[PDB]
Amino acid sequence: IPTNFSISITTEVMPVSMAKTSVDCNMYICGDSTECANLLLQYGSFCTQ
Amino acid sequence: PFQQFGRDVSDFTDSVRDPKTSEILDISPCAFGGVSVITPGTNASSEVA
Repeated sequence: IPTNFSISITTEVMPVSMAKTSVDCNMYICGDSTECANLLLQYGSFCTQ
Repeated sequence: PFQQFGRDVSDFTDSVRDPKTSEILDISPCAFGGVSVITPGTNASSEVA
């Protein structure tokens, strides 16, 4: 049977959020080539999905 | 004095001395992004932001 107590305080770290990233495929795909967009629009909604 | 142009960590052109004179800086990236549409609801009104 214990006779004395010991009040302790522990810590616990848990992530709840991350980096809200947003990549624009208009600049990533077809950076500056104006003729590149004509072929990029041929694929479809890969920049929308 | 020997470096004319300079890249960034992402390997993109960031600044370069003026090749003629004045020894000045150079372009900066333009503005872009994903434009979103805010609508309070077509049943209530037809506003848009």
